[PDB]
Amino acid sequence: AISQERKNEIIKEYARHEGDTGSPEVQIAVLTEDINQLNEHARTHKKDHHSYRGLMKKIGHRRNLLAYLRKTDIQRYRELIQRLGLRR
Amino acid sequence: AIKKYKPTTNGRRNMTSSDFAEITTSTPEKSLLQPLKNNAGRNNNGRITVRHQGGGHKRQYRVIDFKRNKDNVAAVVKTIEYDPNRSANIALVHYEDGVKAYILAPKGLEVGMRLVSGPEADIKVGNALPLENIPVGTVIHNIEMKPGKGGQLIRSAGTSAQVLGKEGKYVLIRLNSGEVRMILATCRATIGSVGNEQHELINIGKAGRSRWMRKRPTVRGSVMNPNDHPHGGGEGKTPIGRKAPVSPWGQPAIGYKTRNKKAKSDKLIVRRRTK
RNA sequence: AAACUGGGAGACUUGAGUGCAGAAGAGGAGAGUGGAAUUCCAUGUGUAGCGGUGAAAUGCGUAGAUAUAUGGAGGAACACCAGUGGCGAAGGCGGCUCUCUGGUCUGUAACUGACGCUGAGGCUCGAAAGCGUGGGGAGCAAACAGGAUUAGAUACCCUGGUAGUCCACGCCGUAAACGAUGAGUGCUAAGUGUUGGAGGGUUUCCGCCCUUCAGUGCUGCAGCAAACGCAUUAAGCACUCCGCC
RNA sequence: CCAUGUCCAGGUUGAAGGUGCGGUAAAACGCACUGGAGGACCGAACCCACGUACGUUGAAAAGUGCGGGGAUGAGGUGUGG
RNA sequence: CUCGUUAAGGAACUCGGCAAAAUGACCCCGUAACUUCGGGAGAAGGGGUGCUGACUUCGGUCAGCCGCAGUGAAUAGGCCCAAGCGACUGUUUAUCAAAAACACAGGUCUCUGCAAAAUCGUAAGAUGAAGUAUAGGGGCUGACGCCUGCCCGGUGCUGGA
Repeated sequence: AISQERKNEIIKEYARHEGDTGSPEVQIAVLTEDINQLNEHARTHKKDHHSYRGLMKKIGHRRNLLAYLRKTDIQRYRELIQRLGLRR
Repeated sequence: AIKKYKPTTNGRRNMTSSDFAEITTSTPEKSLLQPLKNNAGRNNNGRITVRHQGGGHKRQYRVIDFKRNKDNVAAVVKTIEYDPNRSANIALVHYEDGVKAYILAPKGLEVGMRLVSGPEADIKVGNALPLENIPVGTVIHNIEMKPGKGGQLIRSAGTSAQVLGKEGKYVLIRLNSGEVRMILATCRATIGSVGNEQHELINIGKAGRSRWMRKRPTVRGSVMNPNDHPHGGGEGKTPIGRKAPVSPWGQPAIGYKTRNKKAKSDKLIVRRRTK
């Protein structure tokens, strides 16, 4: 839902080298922006059951990528989840 | 919203109350209160002319502007308050000269608006205008019936009327209750519907709370004696041993009509709908 | 002992996702708006029927019906377009405009580097009918009343008619909820339609020929089946995980 | 019924809301601490009058003794109407 | 008449356990069906309690002593299992009836467009109300839960011409 300038704005600060659109940092940060905006839209339109499906699938994708990042490098994982403000 | 109590005593089980969330203060303007008395239903002569009234809580009278006569000077809205004498809420208003006034609070009034009160006023909630200058299909409250006297008609909590059409020197209105009517085109009204409207859903809950409001209890005609009511007497519980149940003074009580048959206003009433 | 399965340190790009450039659509939520018709109302003209059936009757009508002309009021459904067409995980989705929003397809080759598949228990959604609170109510219509038919008719047929069918918010959690065909992945003849793309040629090709992705139908071979039949959209040849007899 | 005053020893319980912790994608939610609602509870003064014995030319033209009910309320009651 | 005690039995008394007797304070342990999830609940049923010394982390616990008996006097719930009526707190026949009667929060029908209907009064004037249909009067029913069938011939009420 975020514009195409917000997206590049936030993938230019979780990159690692240049040209770095992959790298699970980028993907979970952009997914976090999406999930926040969709939560807003749901609070407003709470009987849009057909958009809630997409919300839930984004949440599944993010949790999966987090599991991957943890199982391979705990330092990057901790530093991220501090920087991004989650892990309740 | 409506507040629901938990059933901690038997006198509490199914009671509800108002949240009082549109109210912003609890200290009224001093220069606008006068005393009252609680007549309790008694006359000039000292006699009960209306049964079932008396003895609750003490009240001071707030003066309201039902006329709306100060034109071409804006007024700002400062407070939304509690009135003990009506069921709508009330607004304290600052004119720019520095006159203060109270006003009935319509649905959706925010603290800070600036209301205008003449023929060149706009069509916004709160604004008051002569009926000539209001289009067809605007929801309206607080309606004058004579020029310069004050609004009389649509005044209680959550009520409204609507403009239907114009003609020579009269405007057609559909009032609350559904009656259609004619009103002089030089009278005033204010744009909106009256405010606090959940008021209808309150459940009083116990016999003491309606005693706090100034109501005394009511005995049914049929457990009286034949010298008190037409329904009194008989061995045991009895049916209505009559045709047409009646009041304590005769006068049938289901379906029998009581308005004046030579009313000087039957010229102006189109389409009686509900009484 | 060191091939395989498991563990540890690495490395790779085909699976899976991301970026960049494009495409189609009754996908969903909110708010307004349009015309055709049915009903009722008002007014003019207008004389004895109208309505209904296999035949009749009940019903409405000389307090002027039906018809016919002009004006208002309200509700619900959206003719032609319209198609073995499109979209959605399913239930489902068709007048028009705006706001908010989910998914799919195609090309490319910046990027990450196996991040994948399935999923007991758990959650979410789920036609119609039904239940609760408060609105709305034109047409249709369980229950019910009246007329017929029959041996009888607590039916089928005719005249009426209440809940309901509609909106907001809660509850219910079931259907022949069906392709009576769980999901993922690879492999195995051909012919012919249509929906959305991408390349090459001739080139007004933008209308034609060829190739190639993803949907949706028809015919048909190997193979399978107890027969019916199925057949690159498998019910064929094989591996993984769940449900069930 | 109206106006204006005044009275209710002492003890119990633990509603809404609030603060901190956990449970979440955000939440329903969970647990402590806080808080002090109510024709709430127990019980004197005070207002009542359920049982019984006595009294019945009474101590009294309606009571006494021993037990009973309500006691922040739809409460008691002084003064002027 | 008002008080105190009583062998053995223990409601056999009487219209009826009437009247008496029994329970009674504080601390600890425990506590069922049912339910509107608050309650029921002090449910029921059991244990401790004086004095001296030592330690007392603090609140108490250990050792010892005495009597038939330690809240040694006075003051202070008996409880349980079932059925009818009324939801509940409240009110009532001053002086033979306190209740299943009245009221009540909730339901429903109906009247009333404001100089409202209704009521006091010959009228003036008043209450209703310094209110305005989510408001005010009248009749019935009486928390809450599930529900509330058939009849418009008669009589009232409303509309008609």
